[PDB]
Amino acid sequence: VYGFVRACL
Amino acid sequence: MIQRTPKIQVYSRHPAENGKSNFLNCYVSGFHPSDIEVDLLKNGERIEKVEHSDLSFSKDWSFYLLYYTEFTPTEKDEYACRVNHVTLSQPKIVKWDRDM
Amino acid sequence: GSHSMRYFSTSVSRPGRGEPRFIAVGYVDDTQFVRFDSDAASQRMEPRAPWIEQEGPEYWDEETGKVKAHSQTDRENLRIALRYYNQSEAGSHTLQMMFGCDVGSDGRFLRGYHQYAYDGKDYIALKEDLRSWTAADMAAQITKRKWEAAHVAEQQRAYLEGTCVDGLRRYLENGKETLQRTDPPKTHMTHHPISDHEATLRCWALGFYPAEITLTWQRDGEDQTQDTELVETRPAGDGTFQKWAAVVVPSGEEQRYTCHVQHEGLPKPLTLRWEPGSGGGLNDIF
Repeated sequence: VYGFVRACL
Repeated sequence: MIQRTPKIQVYSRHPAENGKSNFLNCYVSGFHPSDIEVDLLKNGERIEKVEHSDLSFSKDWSFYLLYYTEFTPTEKDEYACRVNHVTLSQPKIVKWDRDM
Repeated sequence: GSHSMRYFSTSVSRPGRGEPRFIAVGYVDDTQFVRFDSDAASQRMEPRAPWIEQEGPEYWDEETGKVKAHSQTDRENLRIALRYYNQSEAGSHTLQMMFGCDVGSDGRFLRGYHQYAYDGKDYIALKEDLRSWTAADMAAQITKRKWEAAHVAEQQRAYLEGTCVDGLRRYLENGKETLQRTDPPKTHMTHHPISDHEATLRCWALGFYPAEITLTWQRDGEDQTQDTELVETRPAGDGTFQKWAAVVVPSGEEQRYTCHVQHEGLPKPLTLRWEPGSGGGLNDIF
């Protein structure tokens, strides 16, 4: 199960 | 910017024996950036249909990748790997030695 | 024993040639089971292992949505990094990410990971306590301060400690056949003369899984620590792995050296000598 990667540097 | 030349290992999947189907591998690792040219060669000429693994990487962030093709080892034919990367000046060629 | 799941992503910019390329791969231990390629035809998550086939269309939809989103988010990031480092857009750059978790014999949570790397070096990373970050440079320092404000860490601890481990136990049970496979290594030696007074002893281990393994040269009980050649463990291409270790032996004294092999598939470590009954005695026949 892949995760929720939605953060900006 | 950081760059690492590839490490190359060219070998057969199973202990080679003339007159038997097997797999010719070329494993490149510890390289960065990711783009890299790799060709398997049969008696100097490029082997056409070849396949590679999906790009991945190690704990130290460096990339690795396996290139392979099916083949039949013979007492005569010589097989090798040809790799090119930005860290090289000339494409590097590593011969297939079924012993070492 | 312990097990682990990992997702590795790679995003490379292609100045003057379109969008960056996004490649995402997922492993359970040393077994790849999925992938994603932004330049791929399907444009959807795909299976790379037989036991992940038995999955409803709902899985492939959710997974495709999550990873396809991670493409977008990392494409945006490259842009940001350019501004931070004042780098030209006419240059290619890489953005690597790696996230996942670990478990014990229990199937209990052990450790989590959420990390980033820009141009081959660490950019920002979640510490072991899954509550604070490790910023490499001042560029990351900004990110770290923003991420703290957005509580990115707790959102991620929620996945790692919770969801992550659930999906792993599901794959380990729903994939027992392969994932809990323990293949012992098929050893043997090869003798290669170097000169008129010295020779080389190769020690081989083949078709083993998992990939963790340990070859050790020893002479009369003492380890040939820094006198031993050794290669990276390479994939055989069929799910198993291979590896070899070597030493220059003053020809004549081959029997004094021994090769020791440790691996999860062996009920006990091996000891190999260059003789019949240890890795080279099939030459007394036809």
